[PDB]
Amino acid sequence: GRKLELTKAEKHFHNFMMDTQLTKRVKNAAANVLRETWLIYKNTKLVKKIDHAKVRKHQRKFLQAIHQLRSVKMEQRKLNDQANTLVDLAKTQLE
Amino acid sequence: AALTEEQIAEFKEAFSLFDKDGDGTITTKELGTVMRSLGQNPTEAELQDMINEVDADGNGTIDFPEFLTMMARKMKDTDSEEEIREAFRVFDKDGNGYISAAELRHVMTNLGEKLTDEEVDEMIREADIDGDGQVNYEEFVQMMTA
Ligand SMILES: [Ca+2]
Ligand SMILES: [Ca+2]
Repeated sequence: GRKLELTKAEKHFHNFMMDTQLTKRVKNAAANVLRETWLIYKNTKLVKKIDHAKVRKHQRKFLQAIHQLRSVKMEQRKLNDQANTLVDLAKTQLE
Repeated sequence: AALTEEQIAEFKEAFSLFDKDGDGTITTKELGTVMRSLGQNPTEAELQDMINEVDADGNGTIDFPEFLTMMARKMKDTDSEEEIREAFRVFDKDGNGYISAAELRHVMTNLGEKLTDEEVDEMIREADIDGDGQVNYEEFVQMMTA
């Protein structure tokens, strides 16, 4: 029988974006990562004099967007394991 | 991702572990009841998301057709050797890869659902491979997952 094996966890994240909130969150946060990465790079490497307050501002918005993306990624992993819990429970009828 | 007919009758029995009222559909309230009986605490949104990734027709509940279809995409299993080793490591106070037999008896007779002292005797007899009063839990876990 299956013994101590359990359902294998999913590879990439082609799932649970049926949640409209998660996909809205991903795309707003990803766009803001793109936005603040650009603005930080421009304000440190494409200007003659670095305006340090500008850089700090966009560093705050950058870390905010990166961590929003992280929190979506962790929520997707939690949702997948919650679903794998039910799959694993259903699979106990195969014995 | 193609189900044997054997397994179809199997998952119908599984469906009743979930359809707490024989409704023919699984709702979020039943899914929450089941999830909580397995020691988990999903939020209302997490339950709706679980249903929503399976609900083909979009009526907010899971029928046996959508239940049975979603099993077909997750039949692949993998071994749990490393996860079980990590559960043992929880009790490896010195992080030296050993748990004493006395300590394993203390854990198994006091934490979780527990075992009887007789049950623990058989477990330690298997677990203490070298008869030295110490459990090399990676080796013991490897023996049980063989
Ligand atoms: Ca029902
Ligand atoms: Ca449905």
